[PDB]
Amino acid sequence: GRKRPVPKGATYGKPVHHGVNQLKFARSLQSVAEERAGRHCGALRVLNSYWVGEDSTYKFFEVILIDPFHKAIRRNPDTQWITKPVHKHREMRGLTSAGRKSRGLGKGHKFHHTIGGSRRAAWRRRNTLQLHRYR
Amino acid sequence: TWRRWHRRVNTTQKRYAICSALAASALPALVMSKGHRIEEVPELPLVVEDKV
Amino acid sequence: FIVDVKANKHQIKQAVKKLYDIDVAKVNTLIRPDGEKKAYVRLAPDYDALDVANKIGI
Amino acid sequence: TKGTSSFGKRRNKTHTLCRRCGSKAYHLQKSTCGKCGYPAKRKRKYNWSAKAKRRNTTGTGRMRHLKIVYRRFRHGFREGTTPK
Amino acid sequence: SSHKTFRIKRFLAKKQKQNRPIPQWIRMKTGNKIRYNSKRRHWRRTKLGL
Amino acid sequence: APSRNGMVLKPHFHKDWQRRVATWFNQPARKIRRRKARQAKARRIAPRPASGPIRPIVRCPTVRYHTKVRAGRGFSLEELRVAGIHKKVARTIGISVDPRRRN
Amino acid sequence: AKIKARDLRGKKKEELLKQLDDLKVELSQLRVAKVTGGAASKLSKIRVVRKSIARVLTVINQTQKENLRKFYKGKKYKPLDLRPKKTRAMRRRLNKHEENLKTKKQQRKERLYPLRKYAVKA
Amino acid sequence: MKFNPFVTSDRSKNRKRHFNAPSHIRRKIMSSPLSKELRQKYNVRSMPIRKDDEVQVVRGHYKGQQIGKVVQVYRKKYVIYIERVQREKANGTTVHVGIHPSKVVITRLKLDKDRKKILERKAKSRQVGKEKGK
RNA sequence: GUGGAGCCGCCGCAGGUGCAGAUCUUGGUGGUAGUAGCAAAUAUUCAAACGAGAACUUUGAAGGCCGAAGUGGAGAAGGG
RNA sequence: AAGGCUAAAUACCGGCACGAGACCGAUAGUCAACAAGUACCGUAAGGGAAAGUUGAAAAGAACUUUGAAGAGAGAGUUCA
RNA sequence: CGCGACCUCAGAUCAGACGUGGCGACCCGCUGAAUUUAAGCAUAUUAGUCAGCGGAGGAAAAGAAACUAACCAGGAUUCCCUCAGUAACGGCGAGUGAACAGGGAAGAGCCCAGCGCCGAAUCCCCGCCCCGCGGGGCGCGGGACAUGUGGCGUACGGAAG
RNA sequence: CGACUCUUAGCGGUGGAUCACUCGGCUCGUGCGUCGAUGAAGAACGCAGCUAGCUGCGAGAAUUAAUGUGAAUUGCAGGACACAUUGAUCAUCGACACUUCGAACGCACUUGCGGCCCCGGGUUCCUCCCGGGGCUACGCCUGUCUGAGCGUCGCUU
Ligand SMILES: [Mg+2]
Ligand SMILES: [Mg+2]
Ligand SMILES: [Mg+2]
Ligand SMILES: [Mg+2]
Ligand SMILES: [Mg+2]
Ligand SMILES: [Mg+2]
Ligand SMILES: [Mg+2]
Ligand SMILES: [Zn+2]
Repeated sequence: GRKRPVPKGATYGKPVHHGVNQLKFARSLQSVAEERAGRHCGALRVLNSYWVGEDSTYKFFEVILIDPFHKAIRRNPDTQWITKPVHKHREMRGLTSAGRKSRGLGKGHKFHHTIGGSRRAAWRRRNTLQLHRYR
Repeated sequence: TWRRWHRRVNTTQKRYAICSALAASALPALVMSKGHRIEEVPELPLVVEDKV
Repeated sequence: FIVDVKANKHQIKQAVKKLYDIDVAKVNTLIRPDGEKKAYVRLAPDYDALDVANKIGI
Repeated sequence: TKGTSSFGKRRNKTHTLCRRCGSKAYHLQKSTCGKCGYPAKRKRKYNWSAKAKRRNTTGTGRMRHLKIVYRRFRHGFREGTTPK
Repeated sequence: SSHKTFRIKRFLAKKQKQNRPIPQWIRMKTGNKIRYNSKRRHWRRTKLGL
Repeated sequence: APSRNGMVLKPHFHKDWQRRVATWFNQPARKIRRRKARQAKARRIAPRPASGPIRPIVRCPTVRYHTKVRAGRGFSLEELRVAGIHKKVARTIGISVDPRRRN
Repeated sequence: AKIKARDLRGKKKEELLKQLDDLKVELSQLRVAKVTGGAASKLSKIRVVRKSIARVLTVINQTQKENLRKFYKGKKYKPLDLRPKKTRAMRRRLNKHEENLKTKKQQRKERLYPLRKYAVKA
Repeated sequence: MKFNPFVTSDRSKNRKRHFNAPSHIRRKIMSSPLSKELRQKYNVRSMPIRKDDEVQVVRGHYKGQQIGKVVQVYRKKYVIYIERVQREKANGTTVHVGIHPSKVVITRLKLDKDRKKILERKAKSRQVGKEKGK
């Protein structure tokens, strides 16, 4: 997990925020692993990834990537979706199956903390004052 | 800008006021005392034929 | 003359030679503080300055 | 000695003008700029001052090329010339 | 300084060319309201700061 | 802070609520907009009917509402099978199909 | 003596540059006439020759870039200033052909089950 | 009453489009009526004024049956100068006083190849207005 | 009387609705007041010239000071 | 379930164009009606003003006179 | 010892492409306080908001069920009116607080891996041409990719022979 | 008598209040919803006959071509009026052009220092000789060429 990057463990707040050393970083490690793979290769588009070993210190993932500008990708209209410019850098927005597990979305009674759009798109709609015109 | 600009009136009062607004436009005193010079005109609910 | 500020003395020395058909002995430049480069073109003693100035107007 | 006589020694400069924004904020020892952070690739801007964006956002300079892009938009970016 | 670099003295030439009064033929123009240069810098009072 | 006989109240205005306000001044401006999204769709289609396909008879759930009849999503396969029409030809006839509905 | 660009297009390349160097010669000797006492008439002539000297340079560059665009017409790999500009994001859209590609699973889905037109009274 | 919802009716934006006008719009807005003799021969109402029209002034301090040609048309100050109406200065030099072309009546047009084509188009577009009355 | 282009009464409506104070905000002006003051490092004087005009400018003479770690002669930084 | 795409209804105090208002009227309204993110301030981050109005038209007071000039006294322009 | 293959890797100003930075009102991923309230204050509240950081687009995100339901059952998402200041949370204090039916806006659905089947039936690049405008190809011959699996018919509503 | 002081009023000054105006806001709304290696945003410098600023521009520098328009620009000069040439001006803007820094890109940032390739003249030139032109950043994809390996192995000697 992550250690809170704060000098000498002094967080300077109320005692519920003395959390230096039990903090857990709510996005997954595989989503971290895809994120620094598609960051190095910003010309590449990232599809998803999987597990290929873990030691005690390191964890190894094979990340699969897609060149949007090669003609075996820019033809074949069942592959043309990724070369459409809304899919630029999918893991920095949290769109892949490794990364979309961390947003907590899905249908159900267990997942309607995000029942409009995303997590904070629910929060903005729950916490807006919807005063009408004739009220 | 979220001042209550707009007002509701329930519709039987809208229709109450619109029957009271038409019935006073037939009395010659109320329509002339609002200023409309209606001296020389004939019969007060003026009806010209549908060719107009 | 007053010379464009990107011009070195080899560029000046051919530019007075080809426009005015005269030999140039040496050039000494200067950036005068209005911002334009001033050049002191000395002629070879074969030529003269007081009549080459006459055929260029002054 | 704290005040006006210690203003006598103010003789050598900290900051000179930056190559990217022209500011007198290119620090000479640290070699970074105060306003833009010059040797860094990204621009130094902060939400905790909405004026310091407003001093330097788009629309405050010449816009040498977005005048033409915003003008070619309303005809669909033609390439071939006019008829006579 | 007398030891100045080229980007200093082409900055100082730019500040020196623009310290000049309005020509007298602009006060006669139609619909102006500038009547003296208000951005005038004097070398003792207001200093450039490098 | 309280007084004589009145209500004890929990207004939820302890949060920065002036930023998330939604004022409906464009609401006549959008009601005349999505009329135009219907009219310029209805003449856009065909003599095909407006307001989309035909919907089923569907009874509501949840004891309060189970005594009434609602329009559903799609007719479905079981009901399409008996009527004789194909399950993928049905939506170019103008008949919506909901395959996840059970009879 | 006016210079019109519709006149200049019927000239050859060797004639424009001889006539370009000419206007640079009068423009240099009017700058001598400005730095001396000068003449009222001469100073005015200074603007109408330097806009005249841009008409000659425009016809040189327009009869070069469109002389050279007819060289590369119908070639793969034509240069960058000859490719269309249009905006940065326009060059990365697919094209009017490859956006029409439909997979063969979805071609037979179209020809077997097309969209019909219909109406509902009788 | 204005019905087109894309053209202004406010005071402040119609003035701002008037005094910041481009100089080709500004010849259009500096138009003057033709004389009653001459608007029957050409069946056109008014014309944008140019440099050598014979013209007389119909309202102001200098007015009344004084046909005399224009000599200079300031567009920037919305002013024509006419060769006869002048003013002596305190110096004794005579200057042209300037008057607005709406207060002024053309009595002889200056025809060129273009002032045929402007009149013919402004006159042809009036018979279609007559042809609508069926 | 000035001034030079708009404005008011009545019936309803709507507020950014009326000041003497907040060591109130901004702007303006008084009394104090022709007053305090124009006093660190010894010092000026005579004639003349230019000039509408000279205790102060220039020049000539006299008297003096800095007195070679300078009130002298050259630079770095800074100023532009 | 642990693979993937997908339009519409929705959000928009940045942008390019527009329309309007029971709004504000140069100490107001944007900080900014004007050479305003301007002069100017701070080593720098940053701070950040003042400032609208001749007349219908410059017709912006020729000429005389006093004075070295500013400044007057006459004359004149303009409905003023 | 030489040679050939292949695998793992290098280099190059290789041929042809791509990514960078800005703007950031709205949108997506994380990170994240304290003032304040509780008449004190620590859990709580402020607030998963301010600031910080990264990614986009004309919209984004979501989205065709590992659902809601518990009865005569509904049937992707998003938005509205309700549900509701309600069930619930909480020094059970201050405070906080969703959803499902129902009414509407809009409505649209699909594809792969796998299991088998078809002699890789498939794609990229180069070269000259059918023949063309404003350039993209189905047609021709070579170099690669590819059996460690390209393409076709297929997807849970079943499918194939 | 005079002066001084005080209270009212006229007249003059100081001051810029009030009133009347308003090419500016502000609010709401509609429609579109477009940057950048093909060098953006921004910065610096420069450019006018007389021009310091704002504005507009980029050594083709207060604009060039084209189309539309059809006799001006104007503070003063100056010049072509030609328009059954081609035509002033202004708008539009689709052709061309667009210095320096900047993601900034040969390397550095001190206008500091190169490296190949080609061109015009000088040693008719290799082995560092003037000017000009082209090229040279990092990441990374597909392909090509070159080749590392007591990696796996084949055929060999
Ligand atoms: Mg209510
Ligand atoms: Mg308005
Ligand atoms: Mg975009
Ligand atoms: Mg004031
Ligand atoms: Mg032109
Ligand atoms: Mg070179
Ligand atoms: Mg670098
Ligand atoms: Zn900087």
